[PDB]
Amino acid sequence: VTCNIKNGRCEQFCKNSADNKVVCSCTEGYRLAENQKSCEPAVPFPCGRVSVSQ
Amino acid sequence: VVGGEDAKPGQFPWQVVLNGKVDAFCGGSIVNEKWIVTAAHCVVKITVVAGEHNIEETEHTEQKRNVIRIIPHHNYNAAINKYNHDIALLELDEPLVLNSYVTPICIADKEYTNIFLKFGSGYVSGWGRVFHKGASALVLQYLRVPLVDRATCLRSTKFTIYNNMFCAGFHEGGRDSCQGDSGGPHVTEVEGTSFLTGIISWGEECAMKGKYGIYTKVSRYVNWIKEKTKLT
Ligand code: NA
Repeated sequence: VTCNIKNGRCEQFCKNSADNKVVCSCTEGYRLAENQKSCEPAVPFPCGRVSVSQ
Repeated sequence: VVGGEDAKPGQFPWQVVLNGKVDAFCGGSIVNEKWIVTAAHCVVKITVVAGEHNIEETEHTEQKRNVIRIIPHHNYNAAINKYNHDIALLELDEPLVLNSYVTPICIADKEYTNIFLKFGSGYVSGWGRVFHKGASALVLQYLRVPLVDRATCLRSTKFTIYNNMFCAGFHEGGRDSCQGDSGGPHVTEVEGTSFLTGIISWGEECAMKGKYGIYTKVSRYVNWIKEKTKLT
């Protein structure tokens, strides 16, 4: 489990941490989810997201 | 964009169009409610339109704003080379109202912006010409372009390509950015979230076999973008 393997399973950003663990993170307007890997919107219109029905 | 497809409304909600003496002379991307990032060679009185889809139809998602400040990158010098350090920021007169049609593009740090460019596939969009020396698009066009290796990119043109630029496109031609798309976004989708990886800059002949589109590497400028456009 390292950031160089599948991004540490982080959806957006990964940082290597202590004891062979990783810390995931997200860009502005998102919150790191309870699963510790995913990025969830934390504002009404977060960056880079398509929200109109396609 | 040559060889692209019509976007659906709200498919590229960070895209803006720059209008001047000619409409759709360049593109740009929304950094936040008050700031647009574009190419420095694009930027006279400029009107920015966010929420645009069909440039010949007055729809209901468009937000038009005036530009109050132009910040070309401090290393940009058009007297030396119109296309080196080809990036600029535009401050809008009044903030955009963010919604499903008017949404910023994400901008990662330098390291991740470079990682995302290394994925090798980005989307470009714009209202530029739909053929080399052809008409501009009415409906926003988009196209997925693959990253081209550096040596191939250098062998394709007589002009010097520095390490702050990259090439993208197809060996067979037929699909490329074109005039009027300059300044718009090259974005990489990361698990459903798009990140800005390049600025559409220039080329010699749109979609010509053996030629490629040239783009500004955004990773080199993210710190400058974040500092200049910070709202808090
Ligand atoms: Na329109």
